[PDB]
Amino acid sequence: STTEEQAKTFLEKFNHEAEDLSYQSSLASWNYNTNITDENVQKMNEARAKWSAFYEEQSRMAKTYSLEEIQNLTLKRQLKALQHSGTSALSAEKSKRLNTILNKMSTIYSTGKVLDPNTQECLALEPGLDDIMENSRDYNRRLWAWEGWRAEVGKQLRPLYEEYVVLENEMARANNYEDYGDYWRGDYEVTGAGDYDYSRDQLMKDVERTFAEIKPLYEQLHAYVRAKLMHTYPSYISPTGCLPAHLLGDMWGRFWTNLYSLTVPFEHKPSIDVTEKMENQSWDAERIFKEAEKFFVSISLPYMTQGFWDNSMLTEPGDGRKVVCHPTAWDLGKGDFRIKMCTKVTMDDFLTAHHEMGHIQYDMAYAAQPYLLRNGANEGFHEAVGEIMSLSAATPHYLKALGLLAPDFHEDNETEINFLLKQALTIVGTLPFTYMLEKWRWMVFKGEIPKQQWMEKWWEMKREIVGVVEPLPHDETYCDPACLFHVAEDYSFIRYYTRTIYQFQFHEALCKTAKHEGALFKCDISNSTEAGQRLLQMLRLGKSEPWTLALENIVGIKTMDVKPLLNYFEPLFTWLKEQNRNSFVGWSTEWTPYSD
Amino acid sequence: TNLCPFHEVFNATRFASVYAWNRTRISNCVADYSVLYNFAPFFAFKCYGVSPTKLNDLCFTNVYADSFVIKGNEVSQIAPGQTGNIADYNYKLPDDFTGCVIAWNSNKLDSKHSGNYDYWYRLFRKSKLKPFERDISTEIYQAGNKPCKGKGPNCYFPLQSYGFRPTYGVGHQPYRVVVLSFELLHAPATVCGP
Ligand SMILES: *[C@@H]1O[C@H](CO)[C@@H](O)[C@H](O)[C@H]1NC(C)=O
Ligand SMILES: *[C@@H]1O[C@H](CO)[C@@H](O)[C@H](O)[C@H]1NC(C)=O
Ligand SMILES: *[C@@H]1O[C@H](CO)[C@@H](O)[C@H](O)[C@H]1NC(C)=O
Ligand SMILES: *[C@@H]1O[C@H](CO)[C@@H](O)[C@H](O)[C@H]1NC(C)=O
Ligand SMILES: *[C@@H]1O[C@H](CO)[C@@H](O)[C@H](O)[C@H]1NC(C)=O
Ligand SMILES: *[C@@H]1O[C@H](CO)[C@@H](O)[C@H](O)[C@H]1NC(C)=O
Ligand SMILES: [Cl-]
Ligand SMILES: [Zn+2]
Repeated sequence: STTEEQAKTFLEKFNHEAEDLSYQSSLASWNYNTNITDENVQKMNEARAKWSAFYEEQSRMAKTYSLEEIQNLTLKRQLKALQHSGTSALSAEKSKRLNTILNKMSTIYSTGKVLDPNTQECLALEPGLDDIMENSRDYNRRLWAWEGWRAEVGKQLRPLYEEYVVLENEMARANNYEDYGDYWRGDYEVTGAGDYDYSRDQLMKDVERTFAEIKPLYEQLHAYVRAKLMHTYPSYISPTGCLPAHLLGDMWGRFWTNLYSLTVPFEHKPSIDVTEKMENQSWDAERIFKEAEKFFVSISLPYMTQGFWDNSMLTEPGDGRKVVCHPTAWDLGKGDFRIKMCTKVTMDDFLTAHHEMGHIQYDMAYAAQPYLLRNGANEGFHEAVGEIMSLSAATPHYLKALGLLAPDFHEDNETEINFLLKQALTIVGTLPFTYMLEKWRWMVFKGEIPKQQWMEKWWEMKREIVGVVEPLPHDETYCDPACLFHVAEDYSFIRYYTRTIYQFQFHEALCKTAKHEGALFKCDISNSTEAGQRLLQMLRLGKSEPWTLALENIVGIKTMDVKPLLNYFEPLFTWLKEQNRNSFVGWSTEWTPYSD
Repeated sequence: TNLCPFHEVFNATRFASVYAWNRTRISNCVADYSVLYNFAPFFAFKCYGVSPTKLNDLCFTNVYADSFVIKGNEVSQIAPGQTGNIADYNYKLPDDFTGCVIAWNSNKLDSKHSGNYDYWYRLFRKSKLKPFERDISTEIYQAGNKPCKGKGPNCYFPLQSYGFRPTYGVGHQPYRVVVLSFELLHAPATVCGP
């Protein structure tokens, strides 16, 4: 007679029918991932159409349930997830305009080709630009290429982005959000939980506090970046001014991983390389995944069920059938989980295998929970839980223990220095850029900046925060940062930040439970089943109760903190603070490479 | 020495789901129990009122075998004094039940690529069940105080579908569960063991 029971019954249904439809859709998605033939394309175009139709119909039916007469928090959040109408809140004309422009970005970004002044060489974003950047060191090629790609991709996608902003602001205002920024902020919203409630701007204040606690680290590491690059290239980089944009190691400054070859401190020490020992013992995909299983058994997590080994593709299926194998694993459910990732005999594959196994363990952990809660407590848990396993497996103590590194070996000083540099430049390089794209999308949807100085303000505070300067001045007729993948296809970016900070929080908590002594980057979670149970205490939780309670279940702190970031790189930062005694710290915003 | 159709109850091809408790009656049989041991590796063999090995020395009046299909969790759910969507709306086992439960997996046999969609179960009835009750109650279920023709606004259909496929991992691979019900009541005992 009361609305609570009616909502519970509707949830029962949504659970069962959504399970059936989603299993169908995701199984056919796997059929894509392996067999990309034209017919199966159709098959789950109809399957995804069916899944979307069921989702829309169920949401429309659920809209009759009021949230003011419901008390059970699980039911609260299930209903709230149901009631996010999204694009359906707008008119049909606006919805079709939105989705057709979405398709237009998809096509343009997937097909953006740049002709060199000799038009012979037709080149794309992938793998052409990736090769050009991460392989060549020439200034002129990098500048010409990236400037041309920007200058043509923007010219097509600028007014499209403007109308995206307009229509997304309209949609957010329709859904009782002040701005589309609040729409992306709504994921961390938790209400009705005493000592655990969190607003939309509280995370903004948290991130600003993280700036206040992190700045000197990134200013300082930027100082070495410019110093080493001017040692390599003296006439192109000022010693006090900011680093120019087209010298950050990758396509858009996101990762500084390719700066290794130019920024290795001691190039004569050998880096940790076990691949040779892979062909020494002739390791294979079955063996590497079995090693991952031995690892995850040593942390008391449950095994891989027979369906895993039986049905998932584990090595490339010859040349007759083409497979796109970006390391991925989605939730079929009912125990039926599976992975495709092309296994080569390397360490990057080992790290990605451990990452995907973290994914799988997390995904099975909440298998018993209902459908609307079978996800990470926030969007940033899954990838962080995946990556902590990779970081744990990356230490040489594990390699010695499993026999993949020669036991007659001792931790070498300048080699582990390079090792810390490896995991440093692959992480901290992403932080300011991800922060900063996210802040600009916040202010874009907020409307604090008008249409006519987007790029100007972008690049000026790019100079003052990240220390990045345009090597070509660009006017308001540009939309350069739109050229990235995720911005081009409407995903958030705090997922990367939450991943990055949460993974170090979890690693700190686990190594504290692991009773590991000494250097913290040498910590391993192995034969530590108490730590495994500690982790599982959060792993089983999913989305049922607020993510901060789950975070406390590992660390005991209701908010994200920078202390693992500071502590992880401490001896590293001592070495560097003793190294900057003869170099400038900080950057000047006035200098640009074409201001002579 | 007339053997009892344990083979023909354990080797069928369409064991009716929980929603048709498919109960077979046992009388004038000899209860060979080596077939109850060698048949299939099994997954659940919890006995409550009868010892699982000191049972051949007993003679019973009647035995009732019910024959369903459930998922992994419901197999452990079937027990005296339990709660959930299968222990309260489709099949309820009395607290004073004395017997054994049998549950062994069947996928190759009952799942099917593309899938099964015949085993149908129930989710919402007006009230609670009584032990050993069949209720095929094809009655568009209602609530919301606007009883309706049904299948619509808060109008639900009692049954549901078991999406069964040959790749589901253990936890919901279609298990085949049959429950053996005895009674130790004074009567002409007809089912004796050798
Ligand atoms: C494999 O690809 C072929 C295309 O020749 C397709 O017919 C078949 O359905 C695919 N199988 C699976 C399991 O996806
Ligand atoms: C709230 O939902 C949970 C999960 O279904 C259930 O265990 C609990 O009894 C519910 N609480 C109330 C008051 O109905
Ligand atoms: C491993 O490499 C090869 C065998 O693949 C051989 O030289 C020897 O067994 C091992 N050691 C070294 C140094 O190569
Ligand atoms: C965990 O214990 C096993 C048991 O022998 C051992 O082989 C392995 O090296 C241990 N791992 C460690 C100590 O990291
Ligand atoms: C680093 O370790 C090496 C061990 O080979 C040692 O000789 C050296 O003194 C240590 N410290 C420095 C600053 O190299
Ligand atoms: C069912 O009967 C057939 C013959 O009718 C037999 O071959 C099969 O083995 C039996 N099933 C089992 C599980 O033994
Ligand atoms: Cl940039
Ligand atoms: Zn991934």
